[PDB]
Amino acid sequence: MELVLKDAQSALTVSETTFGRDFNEALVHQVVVAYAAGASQKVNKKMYRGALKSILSELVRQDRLIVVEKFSVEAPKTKLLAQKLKDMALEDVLIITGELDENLFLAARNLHKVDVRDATGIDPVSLIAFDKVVMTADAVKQVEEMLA
Amino acid sequence: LKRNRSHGFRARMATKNGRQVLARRRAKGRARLTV
Amino acid sequence: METIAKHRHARSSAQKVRLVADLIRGKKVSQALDILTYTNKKAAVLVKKVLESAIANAEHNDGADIDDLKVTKIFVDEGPSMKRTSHITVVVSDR
Amino acid sequence: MKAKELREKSVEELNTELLNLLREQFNLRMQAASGQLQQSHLLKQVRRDVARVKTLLNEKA
Amino acid sequence: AAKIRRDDEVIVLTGKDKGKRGKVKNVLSSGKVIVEGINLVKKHQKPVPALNQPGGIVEKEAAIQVSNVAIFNAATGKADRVGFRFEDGKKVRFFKSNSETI
RNA sequence: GCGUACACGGUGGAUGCCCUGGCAGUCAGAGGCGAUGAAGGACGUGCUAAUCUGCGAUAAGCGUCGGUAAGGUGAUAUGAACCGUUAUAACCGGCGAUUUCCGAAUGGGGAAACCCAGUGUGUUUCGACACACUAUCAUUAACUGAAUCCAUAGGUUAAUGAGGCGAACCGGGGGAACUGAAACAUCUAAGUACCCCGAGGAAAAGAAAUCAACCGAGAUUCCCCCAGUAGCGGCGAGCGAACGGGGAGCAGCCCAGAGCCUGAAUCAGUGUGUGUGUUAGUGGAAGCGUCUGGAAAGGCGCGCGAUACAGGGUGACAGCCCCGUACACAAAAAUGCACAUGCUGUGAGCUCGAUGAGUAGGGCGGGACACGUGGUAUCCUGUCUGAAUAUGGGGGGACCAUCCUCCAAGGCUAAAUACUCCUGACUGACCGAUAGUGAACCAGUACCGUGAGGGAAAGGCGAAAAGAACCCCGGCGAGGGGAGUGAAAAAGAACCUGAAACCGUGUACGUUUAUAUUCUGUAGCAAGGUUAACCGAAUAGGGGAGCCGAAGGGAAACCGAAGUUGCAGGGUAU
Repeated sequence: MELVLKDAQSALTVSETTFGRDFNEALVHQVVVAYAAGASQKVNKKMYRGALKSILSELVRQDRLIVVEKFSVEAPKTKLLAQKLKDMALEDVLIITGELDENLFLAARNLHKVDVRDATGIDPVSLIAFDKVVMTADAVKQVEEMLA
Repeated sequence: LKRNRSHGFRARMATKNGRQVLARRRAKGRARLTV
Repeated sequence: METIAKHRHARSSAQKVRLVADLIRGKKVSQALDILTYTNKKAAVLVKKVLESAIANAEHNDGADIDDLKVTKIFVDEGPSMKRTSHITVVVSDR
Repeated sequence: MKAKELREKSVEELNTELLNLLREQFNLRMQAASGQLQQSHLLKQVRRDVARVKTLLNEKA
Repeated sequence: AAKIRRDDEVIVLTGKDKGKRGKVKNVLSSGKVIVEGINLVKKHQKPVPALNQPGGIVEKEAAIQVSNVAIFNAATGKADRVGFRFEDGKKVRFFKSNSETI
């Protein structure tokens, strides 16, 4: 599908199977059950790819995924992140990116409603916990190459 | 005096059984191991 | 008005004290104590003590006219077992 | 207190400690037996002083 | 170190003594504090013929937690927090809220 | 005389709140202590009637150096009495002194906390007090030393090991009954419990005279598959491999004798300084008003901090009550971990040589070898005989040929690995006093058995004892009533919330986890999937020695198939 970066009026194309695949309730239920059990059960890469693609497509169809060119704070202060989130009127969002930023990670550390984690450490529980997810084009392509 | 001769601490210690029984008794932790 | 006098953990059989009290049930306090003065039962002393305590409390706190005081609610309950103990209760009022 | 007696020669330390342990101990025990010495910190201070003086004379010399 | 010590003026924030000021007399080892004229009790002391019995009911002061009383400063008249700083050769407590000097 | 229902009562604890409690796991050190007296007890030490803890007549402690230092003098659990309050109150830590008796207990005796001693030194007194020594076995060294000159046996002295206990692991030597074939023979139980020795915290072993044989893997040490395949058993129950194939680690050794040039890297011990920990600690963010409510931490309004909304408690649910946390710092002296650094002994590399000789093998007599020589075996004896040595041996299907190994009778090698008696920290789709530990409590206590051994029940006042001052009755007791505190006393020390069973009164009326088999659904992809063990700031992603399907079928002449892996469900086999 095609998504809007909402910061530069640039349209980005993504694989249909990722953001445009049908939502398989059984797969998501199985994945969340396995995650809860592991929090020993067999885990497969294909199952994880299917679940992440399904949840991402569902969120896109629900307008729960919004992407930005870059999300960071000029200084390692939580107030900067808080005011930046307030500007967009975002309170319960999941910040996902590529290489971890020391300033952004420090700012988001105390925020209970906001969690920061690496692209490779993405889990469905984090995606479903927060209402919306803020990612970046680099993170989007990283996820796309991870899922192949 | 028969009690001292029979259950005396030294008399018990004179034998290996006395040492092992008193050791396990202490392990249990009784206030009086023999008397 | 009402007056209360009770004893706890009395070292006596509950049934015996109940039977003794039944003799004075529904009777004037003055008449009850006068009759109990010569009673030879062991519980006679206990009932005398409780009634005198009741009248003393009435005269110290309640109003006068203690002679017309009447026996209203006298009972005994089984107590803790260590010869079962008993709890004696007397509620008396002129009315 | 702690260091005032440290500099003194061993002879006077021995004299004072022996005199204390021979006289003050008897006085305080008899007072306690008879009910005197209402304040008990005298026992504490005298016992500590005798212990401190006796701690010397072994490692110092 | 203790933020509250002798010769310190404090106000009880809650516990039937709101808005009343006083001076701390003693602090218990369990964290309780004693301030004259904030909490008067009616201890029913048992009379004794010796030991110079005060007589009748003694209207003394009970012990209250330090956490339930805040420190007072005369610079602004409102209770404020306190931290600790290092002076030229000693460490002393300094209030918060513009850092009033004790 | 009782019953039909209600209210008050007393032995009474079903129910519910958690706790100064236990239990299961994870990450690290330690993975032993001591004759310089191990572990544990007995008795004492407080202004003390008693307990925990500390200590030992110097007794809830002392000298020194650091941190903190204004409350403390340990608490249970109060009272009396103390010091100082800005560095000699008190608290924590390191370094030192003392440390009664029994206890291996070590001078002797002996009944555990008891008795009796001897030798030498100091005693400013020599009545008497303090200190050191006074046991046994074994070894090394020194001095003496009969038979017997020396040397030995014996004696004296200096030094070293052991006097015991400790949960588990390793090897070796023995080791049972219960045991299933409805008992039982070959066997399983089981080489389990148990007894002994050695000493290591990890141990032993640790680098081929290794296996197939004509191709091949190349140290020891642990792990999933192969694999419950072969094989073993009245082929039944049941037991049970690797050559070989992948992961952790992979380092090999040396001298085995001669020299050359040599004190050339390394090792163990011993100073200096650098960095991080152990060993006391420092700093460290931010809020009010009304309402409600005993009290706010309940919620309403608007604020601040957040590297810190992890957590503790504070009159009910706290970021801004604080203690704390994130984070930044800190050692006078002692201490581990790696460095450059001076020194004492080992001490590099090169060449030339042997390859650990009464040794391999062999004879007459056993051990366990399921089998007493029978279809028959390995280390060897009591003793004798007896190989060339690297040009040779073990040997390999014995063989010719060909091939691996050793270079044959020295041992060293931390690495990857089993476990926690105890120590430090964290967690609990674990329990809540009839549970959890036997014991949440003065519990391995009371108590029982003269010993082994067994073994309980017993908790919740009140947030704050602020404990019902006082007055009265009562016997100057016990008990109760007014008054008062207390939110409540339908919270009162016999004190958490509190239903009945039982007994009385008045009221209206009458008298088994787990290993397989099969079927159900659901989901991925597809002739594919799952990857095992492992790597991996970590259920991400890699990693298929390992499993089955499989453009194949068929008779490799010939023609030309869509299965697996997870989840939840059930029945069956013990």
